Formats: sequence, structure tokens, C-alpha cells
Amino acid sequence: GAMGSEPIEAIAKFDYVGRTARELSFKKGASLLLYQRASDDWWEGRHNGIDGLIPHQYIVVQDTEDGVVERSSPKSEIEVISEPPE
Repeated sequence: GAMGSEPIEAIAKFDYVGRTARELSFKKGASLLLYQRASDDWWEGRHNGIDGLIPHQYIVVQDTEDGVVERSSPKSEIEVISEPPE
């Protein structure tokens, strides 16, 4: 960064094969884009034009901004319930 509002970059450090239809598959060295931390183990992100889930333990997130703290932390309950559903 500074990244402002843009998605965070990460690189795959290990190969990963997706085990469900929601999960991205990628090879070590791949460039990944991260939109939002879903949980300690998982991100919502993008690889090769396709949005899906990416496991935290298979990647290295690139440095800096904060900023990134919002996208890097899972959304809290109180944040989600602050607005009605669509």
C-alpha cells in the first residue's frame, strides 16, 4: 500500500486444490486478490477472473496500509446487523 479502498494482493505460497464448489484452486506463485477476510482460515477473493474462497494458510499477504484492517478482519455481528437484509 497505500491501497486505499482497493482489494489486497496476495501470493500463493503452496498449491491448493479446492474441495467444494465455493473454493478457488491455484498453484504456488499465483497472484491472488483478497476482498474480505471471512474467518481466521478463509478469505473471499479472486483468482484468474473467478471469485471464490481462498485459504489463509496457503498464501502470503502483501504489506501495508490500514486501511487494510477493515478488509483483513472478518465482519463482526454488530456490523452486519446494523443494516437490514435486501
